[PDB]
Amino acid sequence: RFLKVKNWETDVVLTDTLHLKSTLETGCTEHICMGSIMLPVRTKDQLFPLAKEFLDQYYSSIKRFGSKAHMDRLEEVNKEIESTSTYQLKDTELIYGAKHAWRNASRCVGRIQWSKLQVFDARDCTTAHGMFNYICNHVKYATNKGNLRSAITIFPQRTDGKHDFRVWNSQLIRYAGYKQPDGSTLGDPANVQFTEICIQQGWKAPRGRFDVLPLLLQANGNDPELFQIPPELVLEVPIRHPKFDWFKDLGLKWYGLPAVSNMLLEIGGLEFSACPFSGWYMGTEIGVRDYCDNSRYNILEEVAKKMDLDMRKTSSLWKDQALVEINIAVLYSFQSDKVTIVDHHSATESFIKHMENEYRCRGGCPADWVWIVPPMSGSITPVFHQEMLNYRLTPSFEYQPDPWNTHVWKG
Amino acid sequence: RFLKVKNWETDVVLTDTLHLKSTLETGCTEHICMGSIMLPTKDQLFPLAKEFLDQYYSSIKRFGSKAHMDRLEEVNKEIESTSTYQLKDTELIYGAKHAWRNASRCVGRIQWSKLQVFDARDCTTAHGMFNYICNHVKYATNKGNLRSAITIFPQRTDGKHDFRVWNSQLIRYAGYKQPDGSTLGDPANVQFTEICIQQGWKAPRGRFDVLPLLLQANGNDPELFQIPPELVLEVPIRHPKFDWFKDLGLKWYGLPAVSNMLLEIGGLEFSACPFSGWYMGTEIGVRDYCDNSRYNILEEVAKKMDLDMRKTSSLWKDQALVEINIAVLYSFQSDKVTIVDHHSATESFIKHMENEYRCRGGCPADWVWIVPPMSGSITPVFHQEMLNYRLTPSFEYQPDPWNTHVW
Ligand code: HEM
Ligand code: HEM
Ligand SMILES: C[C@H](O)[C@H](O)[C@H]1CNc2nc(N)[nH]c(=O)c2N1
Ligand SMILES: C[C@H](O)[C@H](O)[C@H]1CNc2nc(N)[nH]c(=O)c2N1
Ligand SMILES: CCSCC(=N)NCCC[C@H](N)C(=O)O
Ligand SMILES: CCSCC(=N)NCCC[C@H](N)C(=O)O
Ligand SMILES: [Zn+2]
Repeated sequence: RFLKVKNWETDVVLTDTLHLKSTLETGCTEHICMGSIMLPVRTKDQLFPLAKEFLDQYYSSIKRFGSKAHMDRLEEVNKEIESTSTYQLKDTELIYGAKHAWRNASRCVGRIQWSKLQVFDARDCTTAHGMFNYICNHVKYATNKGNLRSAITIFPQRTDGKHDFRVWNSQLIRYAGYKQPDGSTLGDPANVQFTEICIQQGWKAPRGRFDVLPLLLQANGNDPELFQIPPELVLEVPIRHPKFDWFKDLGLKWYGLPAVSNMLLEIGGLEFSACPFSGWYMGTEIGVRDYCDNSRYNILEEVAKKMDLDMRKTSSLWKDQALVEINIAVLYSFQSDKVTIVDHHSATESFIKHMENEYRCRGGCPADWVWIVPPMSGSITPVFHQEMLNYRLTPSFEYQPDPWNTHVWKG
Repeated sequence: RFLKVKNWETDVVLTDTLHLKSTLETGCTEHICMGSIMLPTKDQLFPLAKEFLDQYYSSIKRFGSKAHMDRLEEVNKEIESTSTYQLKDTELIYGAKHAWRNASRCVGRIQWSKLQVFDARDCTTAHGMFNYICNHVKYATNKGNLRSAITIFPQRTDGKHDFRVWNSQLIRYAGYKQPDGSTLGDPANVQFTEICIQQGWKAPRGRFDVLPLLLQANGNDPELFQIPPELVLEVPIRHPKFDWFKDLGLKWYGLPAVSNMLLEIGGLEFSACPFSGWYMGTEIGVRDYCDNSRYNILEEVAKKMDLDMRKTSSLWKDQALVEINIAVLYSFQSDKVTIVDHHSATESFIKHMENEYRCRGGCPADWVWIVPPMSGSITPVFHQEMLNYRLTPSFEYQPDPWNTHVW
């Protein structure tokens, strides 16, 4: 069964066969589309199919499908699962697995880079302090003094679900949020809850607008422990505008390294509950969302005021006009400081290229339109005009519940 | 089976129960989401009639009444005897208002109940259609204080006597492929323009030529008519601060009136049912003016503003996009022709969503279409989960007639 996607700017038609390899559900039925819904212990029995399917993919990719080495590996895993109920990935399989989770991440616009990923095998890790050292090295390697490099650190897999490694931070580097007695928020409102947890655990909050949160690290199902990332390892960029000299006086800055730390990596049925990964920002992530969401730093008003726009009526498009200048500022700042960043024209154009290549070479590219289209200027980016097919391939990055909701406290 | 939608900006959660009354299929499976694809007999008719009339009689709070049973019987007798049935005026108006109500791709639905329905089921010729259409245009334009309307021509019979408006909108600009190699006018209309010329239209060959209507009655060959020029309200585009903007020579029409869709009410098919509301500014400024395959004017505007077009990262496209849109709104407001900006329209739709959740148990909405093509996340709909499903009565796409019509 062939499926066709069309681009309404170019009339290019592509044909998807890869969707035939999807197994996981989408959330949609023949009767309902949930395309815009944000979030729509395994047995021996269920594990070996998942192992076998993964190893078959791995062996095809290395052109060793059906080989003695492929067959031995299958039997070895079968027998490992039979006697221990789980199995260990070879290093080569882990790397391949992590690259594929990224390749399959349908909400990621940066996927052209999927093949260049530094994998840090942290499976020998046993303690939170151990995790801290791994994460510091990941932060330093990936930051590379502004010349950012994609990387992922993979801590030991779930066993019985009572021994999970988890990073409680949603990103390795993020700013504290503080709810005040008067209902206002200081810092990042997205991070108030986790900030509170950090404080409760013993962190001494500076209580400013850009405090880098401590890492809250859980090893082997134990209670989590706090660590300050060395500040000299935390690369930040002060935000200024090329023509507006008052912009710097807003006091904005941002960190250079986006590193998602709250997701679950699934490879061959095995579950890697701590697997922080990082790439580099697309400018709109900061300038549109983190700065201009009403539930984030919400700076549209202050900027518009400083620009002396007509704010009496929405139809003067003041919000839209402030928005462009803020994003120009973010891109200008990062580039002036030689910290990697990609604008949304460049990133979406790169993605279209990657996506076509993927159709030719792989028979598809699952893509979530709702997520891939940038949150400003949607239709002047080629992705807006691009029909996409969204479906679930393994290996994959999954969401998982926040740990404070599930963790069994040891004391 | 009962479904939650969350707003991620406000944390308000609504519970959808309306999707269980869902009839048509979506394109999506449990395996694959097609949310971003643009186009994903007597025994058939009687359930469809029953379903609609049950909902109608429920709406005037007379469900299961004698008058309800009587009508079901009447319609049933009529279908068995004539293979079809006719809607009472009341059922037609309610059907039209509700097709708009169910239009999951329309952000303007807070207005759904204020709709003028012109019953044109007594029309028999293309000339009649032309008269009805002019009258719709004039009524809806209303010297710029636009008013929503639909004109409804006779329903499909044996499918060989369809009424069709061949135009995609009542009012559109022509598109011409030139010897040069470029396109003059609106590239989206190039093919339909050729059909006008081949049918006999005398094209003025300009950038903003209003197309002639190509009207088909009773399955006959379509015929050409020019809308009286004095009935087509248009707006010259100027910017409140860039005096040079006028020199681009841009204009647009005030009346957006979609003419190529099919209205389905209670299993009956109204294949000619032009309907109109009024524009959201981004439709013209972002899509019509800046789409690469439309008038594609970003480069020229950016050139006049003296932006650095050396690199994508100066956001010169984005800067010019905002200005082009400020000019559209400003020009329409200055001429007192109804227009709505994307902030105001999306805010309205959110209020409408809440109304429909609390009074109906849901509101089908297509997020891909609802979120404006500019500044998406600074409009509240961007943050609003939406469930998309298909309810009837409905507006539906249908194949262009030049592929269907046997001359
Ligand atoms: C190298 C440059 C990269 C760029 C420019 C990029 C771009 C993006 C953007 C803009 C998002 C959406 C962020 C949001 O809206 O919150 C995203 C999401 C995502 N990316 Fe990337 N990405 C890059 C690298 C990576 C890497 C290295 C991985 C993993 C190895 C990855 C996997 C993912 C996943 C799983 C998501 C979904 C996150 C979520 O759903 O919250 N990306 N990407
Ligand atoms: C009164 C003010 C109205 C506003 C502000 C409005 C807004 C919109 C917008 C922005 C779209 C998307 C159009 C596009 O992107 O091409 C749309 C589509 C649509 N609207 Fe409206 N609309 C209005 C009136 C109406 C009326 C009167 C009807 C029916 C009687 C209607 C039914 C529809 C339908 C069926 C679509 C989908 C058309 C398509 O798929 O191309 N709307 N509307
Ligand atoms: C409700 C809606 O799905 C939600 O706002 C989504 C829309 N698109 C997005 N796209 C990106 N890249 N990131 C997001 O957080 C979201 N949020
Ligand atoms: C492929 C994609 O569905 C297509 O570009 C859609 C996206 N969203 C849209 N939204 C609206 N309102 N109108 C459109 O024409 C489109 N086009
Ligand atoms: C970690 C791989 S994906 C890299 C990326 N470009 N975005 C990650 C999310 C960042 C978030 N939107 C923020 O603005 O903090
Ligand atoms: C007719 C009911 S919906 C009214 C509307 N606001 N738009 C309809 C489509 C117009 C198109 N997007 C254009 O830019 O011409
Ligand atoms: Zn779907």
